[PDB]
Amino acid sequence: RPNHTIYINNLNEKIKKDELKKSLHAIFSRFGQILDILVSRSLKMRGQAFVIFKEVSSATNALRSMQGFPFYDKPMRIQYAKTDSDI
RNA sequence: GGUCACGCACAGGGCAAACCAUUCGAAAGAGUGGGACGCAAAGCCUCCGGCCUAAACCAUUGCACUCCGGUAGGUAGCGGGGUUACCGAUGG
Ligand SMILES: Nc1nc2c(ncn2[C@@H]2O[C@@H]3COP(=O)(O)O[C@H]4[C@@H](O)[C@H](n5cnc6c(=O)[nH]c(N)nc65)O[C@@H]4COP(=O)(O)O[C@H]3[C@H]2O)c(=O)[nH]1
Ligand SMILES: [Mg+2]
Ligand SMILES: [Mg+2]
Ligand SMILES: [Mg+2]
Ligand SMILES: [Mg+2]
Repeated sequence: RPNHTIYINNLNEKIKKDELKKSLHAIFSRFGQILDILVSRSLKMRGQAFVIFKEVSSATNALRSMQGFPFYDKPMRIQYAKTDSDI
């Protein structure tokens, strides 16, 4: 189940792309090295985020310590992602 | 001369990009004033395609690393199409 990238769900869809990036970057940065944060506001990608950590241990700590977290008045739903391509 | 085209001019000229000031706007962008990159319809119109914006509303819980909700607004100086018009190369 565990993975380098975490998949963040049920996000407030009214927050702009670049404010959400910055807000996620300042929150999850303490858990470990963040490679990139994937956020877009298209129909299929609304309310969603992919936070990529350099190591799984930091991602597991990120997933468990902040699951169900109140974020812009919405519960954060964290599960693992399936395949981190990029490069 | 008319009409429909056309732009090698002539002639009166017309408009105004970027930038700046200011107003409106959530934004894209628009108005007004200065200002000219250009423009033979760079006059006018969102009917079709593209591009740009996302405040409100409706819809959407969606696994991405081409891009993509409806809607609403915008660009006519992004094309196409519609419409109106000045000059007239011994002009076609
Ligand atoms: N009266 C008239 N004359 C025409 C027309 N078409 C061509 N000409 C003549 O041909 C010249 C070159 O035209 P252009 O290559 O379209 O190049 C033009 C054009 O791009 C632009 N321009 C000038 N006036 C206008 C205008 O009222 N509307 C537009 N869209 N462009 C203009 O400036 C350039 C130079 O203009 P000019 O010194 O007048 O010089 C013009 C003019 O003498 C027309 O429909 N009516
Ligand atoms: Mg002249
Ligand atoms: Mg002016
Ligand atoms: Mg003409
Ligand atoms: Mg308009």
